[PDB]
Amino acid sequence: MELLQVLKRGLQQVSGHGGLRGYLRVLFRANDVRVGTLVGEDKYGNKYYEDNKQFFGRHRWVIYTTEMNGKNTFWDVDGSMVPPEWHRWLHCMTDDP
Amino acid sequence: MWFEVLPGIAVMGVCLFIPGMATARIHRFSNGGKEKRVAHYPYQWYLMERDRRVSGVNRSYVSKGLENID
Amino acid sequence: MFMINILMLIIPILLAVAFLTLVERKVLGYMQLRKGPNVVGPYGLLQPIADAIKLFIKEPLRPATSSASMFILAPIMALGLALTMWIPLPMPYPLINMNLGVLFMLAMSSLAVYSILWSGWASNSKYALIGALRAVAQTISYEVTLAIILLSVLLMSGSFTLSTLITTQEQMWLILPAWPLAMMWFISTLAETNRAPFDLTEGESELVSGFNVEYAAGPFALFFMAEYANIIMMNIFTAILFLGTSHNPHMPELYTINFTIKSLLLTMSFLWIRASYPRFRYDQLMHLLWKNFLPLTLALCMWHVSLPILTSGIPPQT
Amino acid sequence: MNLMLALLTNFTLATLLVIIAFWLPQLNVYSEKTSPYECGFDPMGSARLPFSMKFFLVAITFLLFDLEIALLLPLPWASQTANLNTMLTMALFLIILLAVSLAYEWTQKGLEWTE
Amino acid sequence: NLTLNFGPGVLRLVMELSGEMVRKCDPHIGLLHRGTEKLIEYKTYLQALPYFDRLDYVSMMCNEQAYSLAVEKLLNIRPPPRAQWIRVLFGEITRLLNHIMAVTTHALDIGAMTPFFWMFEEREKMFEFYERVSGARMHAAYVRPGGVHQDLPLGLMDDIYEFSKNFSLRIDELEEMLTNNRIWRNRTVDIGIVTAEDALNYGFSGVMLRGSGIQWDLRKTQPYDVYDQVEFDVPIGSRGDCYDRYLCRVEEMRQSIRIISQCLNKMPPGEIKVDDAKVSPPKRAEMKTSMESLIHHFKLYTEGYQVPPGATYTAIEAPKGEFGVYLVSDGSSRPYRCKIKAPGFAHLAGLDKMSKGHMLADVVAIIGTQDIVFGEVDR
Amino acid sequence: TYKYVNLREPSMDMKSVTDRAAQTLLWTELIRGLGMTLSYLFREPATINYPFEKGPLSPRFRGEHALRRYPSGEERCIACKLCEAVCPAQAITIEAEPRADGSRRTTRYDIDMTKCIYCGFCQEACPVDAIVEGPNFEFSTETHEELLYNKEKLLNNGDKWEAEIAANIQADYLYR
Amino acid sequence: SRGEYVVAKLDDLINWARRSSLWPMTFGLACCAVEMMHMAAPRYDMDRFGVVFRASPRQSDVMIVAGTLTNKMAPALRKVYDQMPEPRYVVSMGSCANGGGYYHYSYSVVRGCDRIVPVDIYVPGCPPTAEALLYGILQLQKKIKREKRLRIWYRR
Ligand code: SF4
Ligand code: SF4
Ligand code: SF4
Repeated sequence: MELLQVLKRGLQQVSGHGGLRGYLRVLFRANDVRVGTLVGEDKYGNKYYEDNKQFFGRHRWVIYTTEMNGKNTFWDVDGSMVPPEWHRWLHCMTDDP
Repeated sequence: MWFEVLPGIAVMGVCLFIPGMATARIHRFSNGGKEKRVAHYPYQWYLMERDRRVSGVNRSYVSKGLENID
Repeated sequence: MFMINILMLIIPILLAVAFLTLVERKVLGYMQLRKGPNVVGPYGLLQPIADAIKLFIKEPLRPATSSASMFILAPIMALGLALTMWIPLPMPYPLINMNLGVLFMLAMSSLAVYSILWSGWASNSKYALIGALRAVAQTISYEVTLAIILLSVLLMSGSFTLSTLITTQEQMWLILPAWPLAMMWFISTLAETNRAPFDLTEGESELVSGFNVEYAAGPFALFFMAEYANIIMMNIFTAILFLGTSHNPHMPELYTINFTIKSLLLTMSFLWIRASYPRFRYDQLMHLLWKNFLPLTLALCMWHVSLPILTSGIPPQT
Repeated sequence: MNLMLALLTNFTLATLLVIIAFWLPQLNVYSEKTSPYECGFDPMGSARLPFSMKFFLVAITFLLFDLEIALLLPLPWASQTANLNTMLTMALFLIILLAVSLAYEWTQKGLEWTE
Repeated sequence: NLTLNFGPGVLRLVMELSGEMVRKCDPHIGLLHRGTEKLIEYKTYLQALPYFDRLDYVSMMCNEQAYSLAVEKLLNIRPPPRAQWIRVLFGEITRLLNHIMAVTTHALDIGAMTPFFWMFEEREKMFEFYERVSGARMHAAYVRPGGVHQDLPLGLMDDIYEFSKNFSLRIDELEEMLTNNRIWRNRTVDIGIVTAEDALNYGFSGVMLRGSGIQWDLRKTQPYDVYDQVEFDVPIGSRGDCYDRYLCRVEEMRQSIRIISQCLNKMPPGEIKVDDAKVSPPKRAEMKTSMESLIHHFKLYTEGYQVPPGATYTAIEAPKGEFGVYLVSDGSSRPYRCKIKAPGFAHLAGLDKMSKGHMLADVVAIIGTQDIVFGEVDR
Repeated sequence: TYKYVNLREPSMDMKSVTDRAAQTLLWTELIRGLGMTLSYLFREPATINYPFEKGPLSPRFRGEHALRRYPSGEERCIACKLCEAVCPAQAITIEAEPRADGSRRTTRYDIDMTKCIYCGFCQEACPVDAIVEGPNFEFSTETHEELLYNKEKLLNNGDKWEAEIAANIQADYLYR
Repeated sequence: SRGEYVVAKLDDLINWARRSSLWPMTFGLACCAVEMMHMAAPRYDMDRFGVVFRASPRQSDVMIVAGTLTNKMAPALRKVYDQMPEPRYVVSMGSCANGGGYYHYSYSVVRGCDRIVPVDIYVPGCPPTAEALLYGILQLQKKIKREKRLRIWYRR
């Protein structure tokens, strides 16, 4: 029965991203298909999530925007795209977004 | 997680299944839907050649039954 | 139609080798509390393709003072023989149905030692010649046991035909009456294919270099391809020999599915072992063969020559 | 013929993968490259590897053990004879002599790697 | 015979081989010689502190402690008790960092590659304790003559307790892979035997002494800081070989959890650097309101405190063995001479003797069992 | 106090001897080491998803340098050169002169980021919290010349990381 | 066709392979090498980006100079660099290999490995965090992705 529950989380992740297209978009951009709570969004398009069921280190992540200052960042993401005010939250230097 | 290793195994498993399936299917295609004849000893080869002379056509996998004896 | 059959053997073999590298890198990682390739393609399914293209558009550096003819011969012989050992395998129907299939496998396997010797001879390094003479000495030593263990099993099967091992094991696997041989056979295949803990030349990196450490680019990829094809081939041999599958002439696909599953579980046991044990010293793996395995294999060869006679269980010649 | 086709294809393909390996890429060679790897240092002598006697003994021992195996290969066929008492005696005689041969190299320090 | 050249820290072994055996082993060092002992003569005492994080770069805070004890001895001052308990706490978290590196790299050299990865997720968590007290994962520069730089942040001892409560199981998994493994015992038992009298005469220290049965540990014979207010046992070997020393290092990692368990419960309150503003800088909030505290902050960070003239050899039980500094002073703000006694320098000098009558594959096992880092051998 | 790691004598009763013979011939301890690597296969891996996840840091982290300002926009640095005197790697160069308004400010302020040992002594010595090490650790470059910062480069870092730098100082200045 | 289109797509393919299968050859020289090991440890797992843990000079594509380069060691480093098959990139890790670092003024230290070999990425720090080195490697992959080897050949 618990095994049957596993295959239901793996299905509701496809819906958690808005369907099959969104599921594939985040699979080919971030290599990860988890779904977490949305903490906020920044002026450049970055979206930040969290999931406290995950172990320390994987409990916060950012899905980078596809455009930033005129650069097509659909594939070319980079850790320096995180703005400072969110840079403190992502690196777990504070608990307050 | 550990099940993210299966997709690599599934691809590798299929690649090892194809050679055995293709050989099985190609043998039946070329021998009228039957197994290929195994002739490891001369007596088996003498019967295969005789089958080739009995079918009329030069195919040792064409079998003539009681209909051919009158 | 036969020429189509060859291409349905060679091409799927290489694809299996290319994706055995991914499976090895991910099974190793998860036993090490990490993931492995998951970026290049979904779950790293494109990682094998990236490596192959990378190696074949690199500079194929051949040393100036190297014997060019032998430098090229070694990788050709290694890969050529690797694919030749797949033609008689009954999966369940061989491409070439040999009456002496088992004996043909031994002969081609013993020829592969030349690729190791030519590679170390043609490089003019003497850092790679010592590794070659060490690898050559390890491979010839551990094929004495393979020839005797294989002979002992054929005394319950009755012939050299590989398709007959499917009939010997039509009621029961041979691993039950021959697990002493299976244990020594399994470790012998590790020592033949230079796998850990018997990998003193491929990647020892203990004040010792490999025999093909002078190769680069495409020529290196050919040594690697042959090495991994033989790994898969040796575990297919172990499945047919000791874990035989049942053959239904009307559903040959059932044999292939079950036969493939056992071959994968045996190939994943080469990755499992590499992650668990340290590597032997050179003298210690020589003492393992000459002082432990060979004395027991000779005793068990005497035992398996007289057991059929003393129980009235001699198999049929044909 | 089916066997000669299989061998020709196996070695023909392996040769194509070598020509495309030595011709497709873009080469650039000079003196420092195309030298023996060593370990980042210069060679310490213009002499080849000294001959080692112990490596020669393993090779010769394997050859003589290999030849004794050649006589053991037809045992599967030999168990079908009517002279089983004769056949079984010579089978064990050969394997025992192969053991006596090993028992000699062992007790004369032929299987040792310490100088 | 076959004179080969092995190597490319980085070592250059020039070994003479007669077959598999090793005839003479000649270590050529200096591939990582940087002139540290001459650069310290141009620095003040505070400016020379980061140089000691880079000698044995697996045991950073133990090297710092030895230098502070020497300067504190020539300064004739005493760090406060809370500083001392912090230094024992982080002196033993550092012993765990070194033994994991020393045991799993030793195993990595001889083919065992999996334990390296298990215990480097334990080093990674300990690096977060370094980062949370000093801001740097490796080269903290946190222990200074007079005490420590800053106090522990609130909520750090909880995470050291949570970590140390699971670390005994991690060792047990490591011992499952190695201790009873026949392949691992054949590589270590009766390899690199050293007699007690040879160990003493060759200048060995640490496990190289205790693997041979000598009962000597500076934490118990010449205690420093508060090592006489904590209880631990000293592992002792019997064979004197690589296997016994390997066990000695796995048992020390167990005795450090014992010591850490006590440093957490017995941590006292108070200041974390000596209340003497001519040696340790004042608090920043009094540097900005007191006239004297601005004068001393100015002088301590430009000229530095003056050490009275004298010379001292001060040694501690570093994870790799006795680590000491012979520090000469002429009365000024800069040391006149700083000889660094690196334990690996004496051990690597005994490689040739320990390798007598062994194969070439045992020389790798011998170098690992001495736990050689060429930051300190070459300085 | 001491303890013996390896001072044991195996028992020589036929029960124990047979146990060791079974171990030698049946590879029991080897097959017990396979179990430990099988269990790790079924544990969740410890890998984070970089660059979409970042390893935890702390307010005290020593990263890239930055010159700060007062809330009014005036520069905090008053060319005292304490940071230049204590830098153990001699990676700071400073020149100064009276400004047009008569204030004490710098004309040259260089940090050679390939000499710097990223030690923190410059932010300890500074009496006005002008030079700090922000939390940035992702500033690698394709040329050596790009890692030789001058005053213009350092003030841009301060004007770029002040939202985060000010917060980190707030969370740690009571420990200093 | 236009010819340019085919060359543009072939450039993408070969660039993709080269940046997706980087095999480094670590010259672990000093403390910076411990952080390089922590980039292979479970938390970061550079093997997942296609970066194998270790290789030999003949099968390596990128050299990571991580540590102080002494005068006694410089000739050894150059000979290993010359024997790497091309394309070959160099990553300089840490202050010691960048410009000499703490030992810049020493009599026995080479002031930056760039005096001996051409460098592609300079990773700052003493030592750089295992995340900084990972950021440096990913920056090198983008640099390979921008290469235009075949376009420039077509316009020769
Ligand atoms: S961090 Fe240390 S080395 Fe770097 S500039 Fe500041 S004082 Fe100098
Ligand atoms: S210590 Fe501060 S105020 Fe003085 S020169 Fe340096 S940055 Fe400016
Ligand atoms: S840059 Fe720093 S950490 Fe790296 S080798 Fe030099 S001193 Fe050590």
